[PDB]
Amino acid sequence: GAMAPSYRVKRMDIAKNDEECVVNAANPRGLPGDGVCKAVYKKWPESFKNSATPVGTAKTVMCGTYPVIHAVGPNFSNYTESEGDRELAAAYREVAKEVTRLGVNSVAIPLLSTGVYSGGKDRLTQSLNHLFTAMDSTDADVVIYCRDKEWEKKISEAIQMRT
Ligand SMILES: Cn1c(N)nc2ccccc21
Ligand SMILES: Cn1c(N)nc2ccccc21
Ligand SMILES: Cn1c(N)nc2ccccc21
Ligand SMILES: [Cl-]
Ligand SMILES: [Cl-]
Ligand SMILES: [Cl-]
Repeated sequence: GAMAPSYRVKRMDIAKNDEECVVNAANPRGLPGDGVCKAVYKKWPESFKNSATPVGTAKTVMCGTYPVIHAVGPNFSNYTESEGDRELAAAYREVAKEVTRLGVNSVAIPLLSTGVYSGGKDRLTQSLNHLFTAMDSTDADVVIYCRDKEWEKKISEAIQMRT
């Protein structure tokens, strides 16, 4: 575990993280995909061997000794708000189990279902709160990655609010 488990946010490519493992915002079929998923494919292509896994689950595949936790959030284009919300909460609970099993002291995480799977809606608060619900009981240092300068501010504010 980390000595004083924390949350942090960084606005940068998650493929250049400084943590002991990465969560991929995966598709169910283990395809190279777009956005975060394509950056993870470029950096850790070996981790996409048998990475396909259903919506609401996480599957870890090693790239060398570096763990890539493929977490499949729902595509809100296909899911109802209600069923989508349930699967998004579940994907994060499966991430917390994997981070715990691996015994890592740190993890790089994106906000699941906030990219092309958002169905166009702003889901910062919805996705971040499910991230907290899952990860609050883990003792890994969590480093949340985003692209948008204003999302970085909003995520930083939400972390500091609890401190
Ligand atoms: C959440 N997310 C994913 N998964 N891919 C992205 C690309 C750009 C911005 C945000 C993104
Ligand atoms: C930055 N950002 C992401 N990642 N998804 C969004 C949806 C609406 C507005 C802004 C959004
Ligand atoms: C496109 N993209 C990469 N490459 N890393 C990201 C982290 C968060 C959101 C979007 C991201
Ligand atoms: Cl960057
Ligand atoms: Cl997404
Ligand atoms: Cl973003």
